[PDB]
Amino acid sequence: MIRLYPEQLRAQLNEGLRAAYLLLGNDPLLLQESQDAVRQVAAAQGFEEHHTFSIDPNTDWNAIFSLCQAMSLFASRQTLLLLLPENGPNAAINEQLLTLTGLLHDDLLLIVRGNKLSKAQENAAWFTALANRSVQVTCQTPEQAQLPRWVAARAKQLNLELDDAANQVLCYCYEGNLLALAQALERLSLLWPDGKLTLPRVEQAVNDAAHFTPFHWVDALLMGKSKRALHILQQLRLEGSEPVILLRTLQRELLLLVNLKRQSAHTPLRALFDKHRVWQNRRGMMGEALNRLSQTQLRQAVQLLTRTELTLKQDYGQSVWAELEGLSLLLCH
Amino acid sequence: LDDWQSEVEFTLPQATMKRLIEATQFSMAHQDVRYYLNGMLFETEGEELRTVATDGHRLAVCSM
Amino acid sequence: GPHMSYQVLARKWRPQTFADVVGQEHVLTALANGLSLGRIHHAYLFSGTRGVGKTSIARLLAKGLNCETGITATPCGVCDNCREIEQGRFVDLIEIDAASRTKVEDTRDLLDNVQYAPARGRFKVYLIDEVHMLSRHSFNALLKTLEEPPEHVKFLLATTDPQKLPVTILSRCLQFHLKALDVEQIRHQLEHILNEEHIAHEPRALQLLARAAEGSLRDALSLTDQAIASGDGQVSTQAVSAMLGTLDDDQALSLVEAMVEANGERVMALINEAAARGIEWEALLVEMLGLLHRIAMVQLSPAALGNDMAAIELRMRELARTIPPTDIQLYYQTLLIGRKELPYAPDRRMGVEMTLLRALAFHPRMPLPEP
Amino acid sequence: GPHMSYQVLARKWRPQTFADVVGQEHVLTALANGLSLGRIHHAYLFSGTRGVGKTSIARLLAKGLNCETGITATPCGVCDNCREIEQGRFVDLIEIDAASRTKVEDTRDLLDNVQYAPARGRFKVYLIDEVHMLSRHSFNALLKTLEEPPEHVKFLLATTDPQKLPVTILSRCLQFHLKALDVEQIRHQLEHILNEEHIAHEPRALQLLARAAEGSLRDALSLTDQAIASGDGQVSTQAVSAMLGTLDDDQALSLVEAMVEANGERVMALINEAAARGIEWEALLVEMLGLLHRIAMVQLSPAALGNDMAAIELRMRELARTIPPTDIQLYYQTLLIGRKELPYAPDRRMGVEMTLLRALAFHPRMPLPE
Amino acid sequence: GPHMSYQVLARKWRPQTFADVVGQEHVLTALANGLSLGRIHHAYLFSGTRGVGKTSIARLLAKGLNCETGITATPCGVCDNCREIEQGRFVDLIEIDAASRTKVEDTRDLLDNVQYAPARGRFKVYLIDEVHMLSRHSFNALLKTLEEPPEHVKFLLATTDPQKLPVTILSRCLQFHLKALDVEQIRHQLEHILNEEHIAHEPRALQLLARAAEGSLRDALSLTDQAIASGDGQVSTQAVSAMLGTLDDDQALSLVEAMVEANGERVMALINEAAARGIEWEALLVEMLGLLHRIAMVQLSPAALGNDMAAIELRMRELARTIPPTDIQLYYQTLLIGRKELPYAPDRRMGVEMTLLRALAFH
Amino acid sequence: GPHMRWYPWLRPDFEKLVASYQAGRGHHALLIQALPGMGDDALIYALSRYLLCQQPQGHKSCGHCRGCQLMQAGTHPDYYTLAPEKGKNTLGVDAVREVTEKLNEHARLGGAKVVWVTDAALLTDAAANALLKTLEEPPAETWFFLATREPERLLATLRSRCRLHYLAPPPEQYAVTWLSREVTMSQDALLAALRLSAGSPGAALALFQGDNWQARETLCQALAYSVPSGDWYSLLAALNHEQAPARLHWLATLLMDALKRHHGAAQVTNVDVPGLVAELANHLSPSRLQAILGDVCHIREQLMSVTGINRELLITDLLLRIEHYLQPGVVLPVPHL
Ligand SMILES: Nc1ncnc2c1ncn2[C@@H]1O[C@H](COP(=O)(O)OP(=O)(O)O)[C@@H](O)[C@H]1O
Ligand SMILES: Nc1ncnc2c1ncn2[C@@H]1O[C@H](COP(=O)(O)OP(=O)(O)O)[C@@H](O)[C@H]1O
Ligand SMILES: Nc1ncnc2c1ncn2[C@@H]1O[C@H](COP(=O)(O)OP(=O)(O)O)[C@@H](O)[C@H]1O
Ligand code: BEF
Ligand code: BEF
Ligand code: BEF
Ligand SMILES: [Mg+2]
Ligand SMILES: [Mg+2]
Ligand SMILES: [Mg+2]
Ligand SMILES: [Zn+2]
Ligand SMILES: [Zn+2]
Ligand SMILES: [Zn+2]
Ligand SMILES: [Zn+2]
Repeated sequence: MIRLYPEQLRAQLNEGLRAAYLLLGNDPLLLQESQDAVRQVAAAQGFEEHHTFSIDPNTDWNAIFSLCQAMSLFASRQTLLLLLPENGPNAAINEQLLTLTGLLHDDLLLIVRGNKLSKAQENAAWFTALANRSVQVTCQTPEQAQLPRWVAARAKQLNLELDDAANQVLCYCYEGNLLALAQALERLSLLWPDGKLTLPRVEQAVNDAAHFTPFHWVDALLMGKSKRALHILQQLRLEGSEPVILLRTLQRELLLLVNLKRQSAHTPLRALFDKHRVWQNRRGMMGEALNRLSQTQLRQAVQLLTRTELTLKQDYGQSVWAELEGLSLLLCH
Repeated sequence: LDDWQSEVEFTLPQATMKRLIEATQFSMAHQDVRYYLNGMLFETEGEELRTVATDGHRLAVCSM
Repeated sequence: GPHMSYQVLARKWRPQTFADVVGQEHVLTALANGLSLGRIHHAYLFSGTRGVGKTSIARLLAKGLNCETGITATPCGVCDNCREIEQGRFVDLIEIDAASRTKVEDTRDLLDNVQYAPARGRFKVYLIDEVHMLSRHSFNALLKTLEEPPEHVKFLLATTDPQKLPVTILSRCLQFHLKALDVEQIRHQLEHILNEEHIAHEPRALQLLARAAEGSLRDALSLTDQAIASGDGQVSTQAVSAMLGTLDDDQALSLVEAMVEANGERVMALINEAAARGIEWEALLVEMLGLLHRIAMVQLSPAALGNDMAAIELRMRELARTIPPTDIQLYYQTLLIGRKELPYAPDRRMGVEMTLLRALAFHPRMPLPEP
Repeated sequence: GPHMSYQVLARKWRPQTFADVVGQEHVLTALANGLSLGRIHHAYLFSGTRGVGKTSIARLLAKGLNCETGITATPCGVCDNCREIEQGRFVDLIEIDAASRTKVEDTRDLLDNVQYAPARGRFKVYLIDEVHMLSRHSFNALLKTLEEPPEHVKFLLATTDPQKLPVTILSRCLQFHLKALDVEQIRHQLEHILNEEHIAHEPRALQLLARAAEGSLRDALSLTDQAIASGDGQVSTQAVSAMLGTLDDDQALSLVEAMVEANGERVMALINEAAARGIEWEALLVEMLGLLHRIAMVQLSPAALGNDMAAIELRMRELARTIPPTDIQLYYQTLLIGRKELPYAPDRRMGVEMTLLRALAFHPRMPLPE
Repeated sequence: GPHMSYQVLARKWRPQTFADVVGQEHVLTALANGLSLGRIHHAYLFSGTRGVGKTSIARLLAKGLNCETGITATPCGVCDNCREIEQGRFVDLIEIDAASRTKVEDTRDLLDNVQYAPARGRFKVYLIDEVHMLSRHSFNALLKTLEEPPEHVKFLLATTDPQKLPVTILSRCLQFHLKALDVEQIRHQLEHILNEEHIAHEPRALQLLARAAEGSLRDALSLTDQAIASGDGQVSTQAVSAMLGTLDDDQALSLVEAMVEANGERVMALINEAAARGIEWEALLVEMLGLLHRIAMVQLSPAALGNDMAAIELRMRELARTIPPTDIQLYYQTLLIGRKELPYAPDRRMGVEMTLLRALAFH
Repeated sequence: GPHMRWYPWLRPDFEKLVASYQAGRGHHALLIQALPGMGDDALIYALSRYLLCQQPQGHKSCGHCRGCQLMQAGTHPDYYTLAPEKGKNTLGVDAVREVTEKLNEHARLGGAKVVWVTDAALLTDAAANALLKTLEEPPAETWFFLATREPERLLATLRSRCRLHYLAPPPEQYAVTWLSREVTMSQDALLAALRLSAGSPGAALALFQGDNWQARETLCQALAYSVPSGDWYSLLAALNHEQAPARLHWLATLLMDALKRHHGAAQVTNVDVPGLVAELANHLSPSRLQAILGDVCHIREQLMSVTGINRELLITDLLLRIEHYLQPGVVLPVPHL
């Protein structure tokens, strides 16, 4: 079975088509781009009828025999699309897919979208019978190491001349989804049709991407800027950001910070920096985060964090924003 | 499983049973709080079969 | 006097021009250059907070996309194409409120419409507002009409709750997020509206209305309309107070002030007034401790106050200035102990009263008299 | 035994003439002024604590609007529509349980039936009681009619907590608030009502019930009918007290005076004679706590004692002069804790006795010698 | 035949007339006088702890209210309506368990029901029990029918705790606080029952059973059934003592005298022995609390000795003499808080060990 | 597992608890109180088999009949079980509602109408109050059963209808002998298992056959480095296995044994780690030790009670607080209120 990457699919589509297509991944930008690229390829090859189905646990046999009846002989050529459940194929569809694999014709072009599946799901017989006939596309979101390179290439296909500072800020503001990178790139291109992405131009927008959760709220505390993170929290409460998510971010990050604080007395800093495999761009702030905030500060911060999470959990919610900004104002000392 | 012996045995014309049920069926409770209402009472005495249905606002009695 | 009774400010002041839209310039410039250049997408979605502009920007986009002058970023607003929308009746524009339309039958009825050519305009516009109430099957139908849009088919979508939508619908459509209107933006737009209507007004009244509306400009206009009707066409901060401050909670500032200042008679009058309104005592103690914590923690950094305390800064700063942290810690200990002791007191009123008395007796500056 | 009597004083003595609404002078003044001057808003929101008259005032105004013609300030004689209003025969008077119409579809159904004005009357009035439990979408649905309704339809919304419901609805037309009735007004109303029914009443019982009623005539009337049931058509002090269960506040006063005076034997005497009186120990502790809060109260102002406390005001003054505030707070803390752990004591009497004995042992001046 | 003619005492000895109710004269008198004089209220709210009689008083009130022989404070008990209401098969007394019927569908059903005529009795009465857990929507829909019902509608509310009622719901109904039954009342009712059912007993076990059940007659009868299930169908002091696992004053005083002198090793050995015999730890703590209370009484006034048993009162007198009141107060407070935290302790034995070892803190 | 497992020391109790039903005087309800894995489940199962069996043999169930043949197939139409679904943890009002609405109908096979609640503490209080009527006054030939680790946490009303039968854990020597016959290792481990589990032999079996024992060993080793160095933070990895309640319980048991070692007591629970006990006594001050033990128990309670609480944050704060307390000059908390 041909496993491909989203950029390399087009060439394959030009060379020859496959009756069955699979789109596995979490990032939906490349999912939809690959889907409609294949669809326009089929339309360029005379495929007219395009059926899509949303397969859920509610979807069942009586939701699939119409599908089977569809692709026998109606007119010219047609295409089919499916939506898979969040956990991948189940036992209910394990037989439906086996039945669907029994009838493959050039009349119908089969398209399947979804996320990553368990290794026992492709181990099923229908997948093995579909190996030579189908092509799978990898559609996960890779790490941030290749993020600047990929976004620079993308902006080149979007005809945008980014600066190094513009690239840095756009990457740093949107490490969540290629949808965010897109919408930012098209917003910038439409605002400035020229294509030169100067840092003063790209910084304006509305704010640093969105009110986000982590980036500047945590970073200012890492460097100790009370005003910055405090205004960020004010904006977060203005837009009604979920306090539980903020607490989860603090829980996942301050624990790593505490791990970093230990061993610093009897081990050089950089050894601790690379022992945890923490990102170097993050290490550049972890340095002064450890230097400024002492062990007593860490203990007090974790204590108030536990008190806050407690009071929040049993449906009290006693001014969660006040205690969050209290955490911030402790971490700024 | 061993069948249960019957203490009330009889045989009826289909017309009689159909008339009784049509006479009282609309008169019995649905999911009502009083558990003993959601049903039909089949009284028998002498040579007469009587059928009673109620929902607290209605009553159908049919004797044949 | 009877101003706006004919046309509520929200309706009366619906922006017919891009210059009439205060704020959202990040979206306005993008829309203008997209219309002028021609980078028009098959679907546009906007995300905002109630009275943010979503219907306004959608209707303006309808004007600019199907005006008699052509696809123009600066609609005339006087042509037949523009005036049809301005009155509200445009044949090729279909405005739908999804709150009352969650069924699949009506969605399929519009699905059939997506195919025919526009009767009068260049393109058919299907504006669906507050789309988050659409059913799952209605969402699937919308996706099916998103994937294969005819040339004359443009979709404008808007909803106050954009994350309720499925992933596919968000992925298919280009999203613009309207920033919640700042208090200054609302105040400036309101001042311009009132000045253009030739009516007397007061500045602090506009500021209070903007603070009360909480970012929604349509709600702000409706609230100011209520003020105009109640004030008989006059905007007075007195009437503004009488309408919003009465429903708003204005307490524990006087309580904390008097308790720190050791005014027993004033705090007794304050507790009597609190009991008169029938308010909750545990919530009162929560408010007291919250204000006390804020006052204490402002001493850590002067920037600790956000715009949430717009009516408190004038008192908050002065109170936090003349106070020692040790006294605040003692007061907080007392109030926490009192809140713990509240449920077992004879009455929650009596309990909070006794806690206030315990605070007053242990007042460092003014200890309670003893015979 | 059998009978056809009773009317439930709550179900009998509701105002229907604007002269029986006791207290709430503000709202009655506003309503009279508006009706006489012909200025009527499109939405009325009566708020306030429970048992005060908001529903009764709503009925009052509704029947004052539609009563054989005539824009009166409520007085309306030989008014048919009024008499069906007070008889439960709905005449353009639509009471709605908002909890049965929380969903936005139900309130949309409420909206679309707004045009049916001419039904043996001029105005059709809507009483969406407990309005604070509507859904947000339902609030928005009714808001459109709220801002500009038909002339003939008047909204009257009743709620307990105005904080809950959205601000926009709060601000729409009006928001009247009914304060809790004072025990003095409750005394007047109970005395008047029991006078109307040729039933004798001891003023001590009236004061007991008035204070036992949390400023709400419906609580006061329920308790008063309970008192009438407990006796035989007569309310008496001892019957009322045995009904409430509250002991002699003088028994508790002697107990706390003994606790101050550090005579454990007298404390034991009082506690055992109170046990023989069959009183609840929790009640004894809470009454002593009330007395302790009162003796702390007199430390700040002499007016702490209510009118009834004129019986024991002198002893209050003496204890306040004698005992410094720190000792009052020590006793209050000791007894408040003791009440907190009373449920876990081996016996309620055992726990109360131990708490008193502890307040004696930790006596600030003269503790129990070792 | 095999249909279990036997019924549990907790239900067989349910009150059947206003003269069969143990205690609560403060509410029986009011109810009977209201029945007789002609003042009957359309909503009665009986509230009290478990096993004190809210349901029974309400059912007797229903029996009286719709008896065909007028409306009397004394139901005849031989008529039809009395018999069905006693059996619970009467159409016009409808039992609604508010835990189930809290959705708006069921409340709407009830409000639909109240608009019609009765079927057999004068009054159609809804016995709603555990009302304090109707969803807020249910209560707000129920306000109208609880305030001004038709002529033949009366409501009887039974609640385990009034606190959870919306206070407005409290205000429209007639509150009856059923007092917890005193130990003397419980022991006398138990004596009368057991003599009636020809069951051998002795007063001591009755006092133990009354003490164990904190003022709940149904609890007293439950413990009676437990005490007759074990011990050849009879009530005896040894049987109830084993059933409760209670301990004599000697062992608890050994614990308190070892702990007051900081004899930690002795205290832990005593706890080990008590665990070996397998006592109930809450019983140990209540016995320690009782002994400390008696010591405090002796300290206050020498008249109130330990004379209920007066077996080892020498030790109590000596301990009172040799310990300041403050130390006894601290010991009582520590043991009491520990008692409060038995359920939260990972184990009962270890919770008592925590409490005792913490009492060992003073020198 | 399959029909669970009978336990040898349970035979007396059942006999007594069947006599009350042989005479016909059996209280319909029954609230069996027994420790987790104690064996109350087998008792309830055997009782129900005797009750719904059409021909009840003397102290046995049937020997041969369809009435309990449908019981063995687990498909009897009267026998109802109330357990939360495998994917959930709270027993909803809906299941008890269905069972109680289907109780009002007659007995299908002409016998009894037996119900069973698998675990009563899991009953939501709304479900308890929906089941209150059914327990207080059931129809004829209707019986009930319930299982609780402790009765005091149950609703004040539900236990008041029921008889609070108790399952005494077997004598210490007998339990040790049974566990030795089942599992083979040193008696110190067995005594630790029994005393830790409050005497539940089934819980000792679960500790051994479960991985936790080795993890328990891990904790010991970790403490063997922590207490001599005042470095407790490194315990985090040991105390986070979704078993924070159980592991915190083991830690509190160790601290209990140390405080016992101060006021030298003949018997302590942890007998497999006497050196650890001695070290814990040596390094830690008694007031600090009691404050730390109180914090450990408090955190275990906070984790056990509130689901959805973050285990990592709680345990991290606990370890930081302990490290703070080991510093001289700190003020320790005391239980109150
Ligand atoms: N950005 C804005 N500029 C000018 N007026 C606005 C703006 N946002 C809201 N409004 C005012 O509110 C009224 C209704 O606006 P609308 O755009 O319909 O809000 P929505 O996002 O909730 O559909 C408009 O008539 C206009 O007066
Ligand atoms: N202001 C008042 N004047 C006269 N009677 C009152 C007043 N307030 C309450 N009541 C008595 O209480 C009964 C019920 O009052 P209601 O208005 O329902 O109080 P609520 O505000 O709690 O609904 C009335 O029938 C009346 O007897
Ligand atoms: N006042 C009482 N007099 C006599 N028996 C009582 C009394 N209270 C409770 N009981 C006993 O308790 C059993 C249950 O009483 P019940 O009235 O159901 O209490 P509840 O108020 O909790 O529903 C009765 O069957 C009766 O044996
Ligand atoms: F029109 Be908006 F969404 F309030
Ligand atoms: F409406 Be009230 F609270 F009785
Ligand atoms: F057991 Be009772 F109904 F409180
Ligand atoms: Mg809109
Ligand atoms: Mg009312
Ligand atoms: Mg009951
Ligand atoms: Zn135009
Ligand atoms: Zn009139
Ligand atoms: Zn009778
Ligand atoms: Zn069998």
